[PDB]
Amino acid sequence: SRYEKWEKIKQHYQHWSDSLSEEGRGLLKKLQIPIEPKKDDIIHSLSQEEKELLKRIQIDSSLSTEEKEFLKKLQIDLSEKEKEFLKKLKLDIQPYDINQRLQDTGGLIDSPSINLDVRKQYKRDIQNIDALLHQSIGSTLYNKIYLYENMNINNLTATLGADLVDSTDNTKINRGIFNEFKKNFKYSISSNYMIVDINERPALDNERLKWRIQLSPDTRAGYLENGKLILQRNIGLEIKDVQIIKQSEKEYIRIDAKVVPKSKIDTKIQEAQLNINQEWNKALGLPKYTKLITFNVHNRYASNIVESAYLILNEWKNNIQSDLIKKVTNYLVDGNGRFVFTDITLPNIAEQYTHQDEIYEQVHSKGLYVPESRSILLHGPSKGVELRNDSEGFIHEFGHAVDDYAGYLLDKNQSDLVTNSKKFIDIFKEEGSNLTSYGRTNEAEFFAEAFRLMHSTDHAERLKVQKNAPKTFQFINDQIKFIINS
Ligand SMILES: Cc1cc(S(=O)(=O)N(CC(C)C)[C@@H](C(=O)NO)C(C)C)ccc1F
Ligand SMILES: [Zn+2]
Repeated sequence: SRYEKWEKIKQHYQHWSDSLSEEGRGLLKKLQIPIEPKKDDIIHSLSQEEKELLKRIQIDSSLSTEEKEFLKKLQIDLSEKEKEFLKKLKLDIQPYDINQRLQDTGGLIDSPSINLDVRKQYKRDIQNIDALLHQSIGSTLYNKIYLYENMNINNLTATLGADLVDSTDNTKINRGIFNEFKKNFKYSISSNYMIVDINERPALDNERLKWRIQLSPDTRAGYLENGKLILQRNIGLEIKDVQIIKQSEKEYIRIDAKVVPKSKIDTKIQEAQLNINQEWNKALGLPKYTKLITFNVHNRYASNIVESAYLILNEWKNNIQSDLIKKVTNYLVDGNGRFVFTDITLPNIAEQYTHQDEIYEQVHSKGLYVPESRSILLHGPSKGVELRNDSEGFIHEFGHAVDDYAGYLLDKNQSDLVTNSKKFIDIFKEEGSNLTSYGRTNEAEFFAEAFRLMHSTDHAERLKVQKNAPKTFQFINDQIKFIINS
């Protein structure tokens, strides 16, 4: 029975439940219900000058959907002063969310991406919760019960989430896309505390993923009221089957998964990382043991992050001249650079935060190039600006590395980016608004966008650059030939 199964699991944890202190209970509640910031408290902290800016800021021009929405709620009550202001206010509007801190950091909670005092608070709570979850599901119950988790598609990757629901009929799933999603999804990792239902729960808004999970005998867990279980963090899941199913006259994605030791999955990730480095060290003429490609993977869409990297690098190789690729990559390797493919947020990537002490200067986005570490960083799960796919965004980031190397060759001592040279600056104030909306941001991003579009698979997109921005077009080709001939 649905009910009998519930009472049985509750009984198994009954002693554990009664044994909880009020402090333990409050901790579990805080984990389930994050402490939101009070808009009252925020606005009261702002000066008079400041208060006014928020109302005048066009907020949707940047920040994440949640943050821009919350700020709008404050509004009723970008210039260089406007970005710097938001970059600081962003630090004050974050909810205290234990599961989110664990997900964002992939469990590396010492990452200096948040205020030291709050960082330690998260750490204490996490360590105490780990201590609460000490009783395993056991050898009797584990193969007699299923546990369930409804999930938003956008949580794994917001790229597929955009068009995975059939645009024609929203009650059905896009078959082709589903087949790709299914073929690259073989294993999953939970770095935070999964909160699962004992009995399957009817889907709510944007819950088209319905996980069915079998635990292992030694999977630690704790009963939560109203028929739920909290599972220990740091577990692995093997994807046993992905199917399209029909529930109450509508289609969903069944995900069957079995809990396995996380270390077993990390083994597969490190093997894959070893493999992809072997293949590309050869193809690029690098020393066999060069560490170039990093899989920084800790979350629920783990395997696709790995598989996506292979395709991204392949597109990168198919659309950019071999000599340019070899020249620039060797330069990055000379600076111990990396191609980092990850599902944790970029402020928690060492190749960024090592060179950025100020948290308000740390950036989370779909992609980044960090000159100080000669590294390209690509975040799988998130959505890009305006961008067709991750392959193109990678080419964009590689554009930044191209900018980097070109300016270096110009002046090997006190190196700079060519987009800081007087020639491109003037080119930019002329042709800076002739390409993508994001190309307008600055010289660097304009260069990178132009570089990207000049290497698009679509013919039309590369002539556009040659058409709408011929000076930029020629300038880039000049840098390319200059680099190759170096
Ligand atoms: C799709 C995708 C999206 C981005 S992005 O984060 O939106 N982006 C701009 C983007 C047009 C290329 C970032 C960027 O410039 N990185 O260096 C900005 C937001 C700092 C990065 C990689 C990608 F593959
Ligand atoms: Zn960029």
